[PDB]
Amino acid sequence: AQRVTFRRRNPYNTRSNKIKVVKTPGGILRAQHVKKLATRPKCGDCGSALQGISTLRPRQ
Amino acid sequence: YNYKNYVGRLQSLSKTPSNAAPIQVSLGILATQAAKELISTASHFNFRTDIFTLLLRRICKPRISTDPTSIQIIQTFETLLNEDEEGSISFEILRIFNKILKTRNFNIEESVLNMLLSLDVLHDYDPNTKLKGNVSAPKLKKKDRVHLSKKQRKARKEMQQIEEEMRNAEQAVSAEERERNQSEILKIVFTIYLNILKNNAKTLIGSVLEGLTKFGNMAN
Ligand SMILES: [Zn+2]
Repeated sequence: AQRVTFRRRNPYNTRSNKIKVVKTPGGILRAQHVKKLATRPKCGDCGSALQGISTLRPRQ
Repeated sequence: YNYKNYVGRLQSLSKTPSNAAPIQVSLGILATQAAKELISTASHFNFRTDIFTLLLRRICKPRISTDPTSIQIIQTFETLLNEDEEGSISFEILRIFNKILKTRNFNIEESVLNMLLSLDVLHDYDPNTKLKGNVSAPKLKKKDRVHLSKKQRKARKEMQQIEEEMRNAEQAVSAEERERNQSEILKIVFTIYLNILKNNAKTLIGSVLEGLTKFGNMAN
């Protein structure tokens, strides 16, 4: 029943900033910004997800 | 090169004075039939003028009733003039037709002159005419698409954007050329009709007056 909001400069509901709610060791509900999920690499001929290759961000 | 030689041979064989051996007459008839069949699809090709000239020379003969191909050639010319909307092929045929008529002092058969009645370029229809019921899938369904690379998709977008402007320009050019071809064809047709009237050929008056009534309101 405790209300939380964004922790960064962007105040709008954009795909860039998304919020999860977690209970901290202090006993309170707090917001946490979640990063964009990674995408599986795709085959260059048929476009299906490649098997046995890790799914990470471009720089990871 | 080979098509040029073939068309030249057809034109040479078509010219037969009907006084040689019957074998040569049969050769000329078969050559005329071959040229008539060829022009149904080779009209948008090189050296169409030679085929048009030979076919019209066959048609514009003083006596054509004995020719077993005049019906077919007249039908083909009428179909060509009926299905041509832009007016390019129609003008190309009409120029040769006028050139041949001026040599013969405007002396043909009413039936021959009847081909000018089928000119589509000199016809106007409802802006919202109902075409034939044509049904096709509008777009390929999203779940049934073929995989394309990023470069392939970018090239597809670029070629689509080029094709759209090419289609727009093609429509504009066709619209602006139809009017000029219509004006030139009106000039030629009215000149032919007036020359026929001045010659006062008793067997061509009705067709001429029908042509004036049909195409009179299309002029200035
Ligand atoms: Zn594959």
